[PDB]
Amino acid sequence: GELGLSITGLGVQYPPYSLGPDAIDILSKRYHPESPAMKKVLAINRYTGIDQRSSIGNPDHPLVNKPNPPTVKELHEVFMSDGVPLAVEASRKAMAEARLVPAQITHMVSTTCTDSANPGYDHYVAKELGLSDRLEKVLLHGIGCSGGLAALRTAANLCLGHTARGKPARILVLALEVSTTMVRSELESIDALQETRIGIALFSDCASAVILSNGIGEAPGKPAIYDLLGWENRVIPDSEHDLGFDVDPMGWKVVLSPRVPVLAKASLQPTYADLLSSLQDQLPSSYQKPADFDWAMHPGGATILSGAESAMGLTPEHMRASYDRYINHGNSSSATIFSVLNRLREKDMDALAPGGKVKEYVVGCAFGPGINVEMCMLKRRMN
Amino acid sequence: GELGLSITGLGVQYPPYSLGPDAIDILSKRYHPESPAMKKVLAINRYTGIDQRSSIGNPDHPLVNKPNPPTVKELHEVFMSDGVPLAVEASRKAMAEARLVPAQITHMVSTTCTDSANPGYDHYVAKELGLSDRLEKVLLHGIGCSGGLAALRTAANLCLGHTARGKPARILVLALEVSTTMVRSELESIDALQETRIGIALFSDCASAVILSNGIGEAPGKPAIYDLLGWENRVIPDSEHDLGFDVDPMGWKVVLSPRVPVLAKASLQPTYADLLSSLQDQLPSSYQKPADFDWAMHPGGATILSGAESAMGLTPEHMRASYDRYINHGNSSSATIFSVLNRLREKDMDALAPGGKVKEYVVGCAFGPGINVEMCMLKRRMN
Repeated sequence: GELGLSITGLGVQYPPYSLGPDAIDILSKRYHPESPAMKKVLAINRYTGIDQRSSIGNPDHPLVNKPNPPTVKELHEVFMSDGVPLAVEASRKAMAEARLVPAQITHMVSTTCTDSANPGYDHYVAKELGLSDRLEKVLLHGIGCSGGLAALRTAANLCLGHTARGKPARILVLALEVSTTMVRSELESIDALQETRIGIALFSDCASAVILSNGIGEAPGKPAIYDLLGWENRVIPDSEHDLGFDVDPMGWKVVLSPRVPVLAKASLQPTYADLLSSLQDQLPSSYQKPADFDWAMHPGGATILSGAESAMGLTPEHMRASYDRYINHGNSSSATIFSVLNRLREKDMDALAPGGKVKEYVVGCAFGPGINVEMCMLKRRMN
Repeated sequence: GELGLSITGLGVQYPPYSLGPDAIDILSKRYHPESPAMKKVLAINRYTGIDQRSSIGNPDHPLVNKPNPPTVKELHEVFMSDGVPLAVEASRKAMAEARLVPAQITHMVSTTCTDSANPGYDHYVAKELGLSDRLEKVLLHGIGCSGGLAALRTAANLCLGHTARGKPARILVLALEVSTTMVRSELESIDALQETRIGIALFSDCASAVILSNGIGEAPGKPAIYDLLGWENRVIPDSEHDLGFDVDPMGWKVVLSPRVPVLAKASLQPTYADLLSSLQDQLPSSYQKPADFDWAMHPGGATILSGAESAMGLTPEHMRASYDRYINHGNSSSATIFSVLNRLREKDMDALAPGGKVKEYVVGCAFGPGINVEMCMLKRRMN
């Protein structure tokens, strides 16, 4: 009946010398001769609908300007020196809005696809935040772009695990991604292979975090931003070779087929229907069809956004925070998700879907490698 | 009070060449001329007390006979090619014992430190097994050796999340590690850097699985192997640099300080006390002191087992299953533990710590990077 799940805090931290413009990889393309496959990447780059890409540094950064592309190990160092502190910060903010002190946190569910370490990057955030030594941690791998909502769903079950025993649960949900440092890697592949490869044109850096509470022993008033009502997750069969992030001495090589937008669009109607199938009577009749909702969509391609607005019959305004993030920060893989949710609850209320009706019910949506599809139903609290 | 969590199946799958003799890495010096630090590792190799060591190949395998060490990309290939069939077989055997049909598996939790992938390797495993499309997967990263027990603990929480919601839960808990393929990477470090580095003398290849059940939708007949009663987990402070696996162009580099065994030893007593105190009211008088239980220790180092014997006041036989796996297979990272538990309930129960006395209660225990400590309490259903 009542799950008692709520996001009680959200925080985002994009790196500062962000906004690597458009002249960006046009400029770093100074490590390769002119070639017609390269030219095409530069061309497509101009109509991704992205204006600025948030990044841990500028096209001048040392790591990006070695005679060679940085090795996977050189990536790990900058992931730590520049990536982690975004993660620490995003968490402080989230914990501040949730009015929680380090000691109250029970689990941590983190994700990333742009690092590999033992101990994982999560250990280090926890360390600096001073979380308990008795904390329960989960670092998700293998999922890339769908990572935010996966971590959220896993946080949910986990919270509920503690609800079973009667224990308060405050799960820090962490996403950190640093992809822009892999520009040189992607530039070599475009040069050597002569395939176009649109990966460099889309990905960016960010960290974001939410606190998920199971409501047991919650601070008086029990004040949350979103309640978490339900979630649906699924894997599209025989679609491994369409989308992926293969390990490499230079980090990870992007895999993307012509089929991805179609499979991504086609998934929405059945997945949506299953989200609502398991939620009837719980929501009012004014929230039945996709347009009755606000849509926290993970962007990661203009084509994916417009794909949705056609398939589900939405306006761009329904995904107003999705566009806002995409245009001004790029596709920050698993970390864009919460970055959208936090943005949605601000001043976006104006550019909003209909005449001017802010929707009480919000559907989170996302996909990534494997082609996993993730979707969740949220209830925004009207102040 | 009654968690109703139970291990209803188990399965282990070692590679074909498994038995890798001690001569292996000695003769694998068709690649380096003798050096001081190298002589010292080949010596330590013969002090580990490991008889045989499990490997997906023999010393002549093509991957480890190239002019250079294989790249991390090349490791992945053979991880897919030779590691996955192991995880599939392991999982198949666990489900068979559990008398479970693919469509019944509601969650999957997997671990590995010897691969990175998108989609991650647990996707290919689910496909091969014909698992559901609405399967919720967790691929754990960053935790090396304590992976087995961490995945158990995580599955435990997941099981209860479903319990809180009145749903059945049947979770495939899986550990796959292929470490012998990194022999050339480590061998090069030993030579190039002239430092000891013992990893190459310890690690091995294995896949192990377990089915954790939440009991809902199960008949009260419910035959099981172990009931899961409780769990403690902790991070030892300021010990990140003692255990680890660093990402490298040629895979992952071992970090293994001489401090490691010492810190392990010193965590045993306190963590056991925390475990027992949450469960003492639930246990009989005859299971109260470390020596009263059987001990599913994760080996990797003989010092851990000898350290545990005196730290807690045990005899080697108290952990007879640990020795059997260490001696005959080496240290298979996160895959060893479930193998220790599988072997434990066989006719290993004839080297019982005291007389004809198999113990009804077994404490599982495992150390890993970050210096993570995992301990759990099992109830062996005595037929």
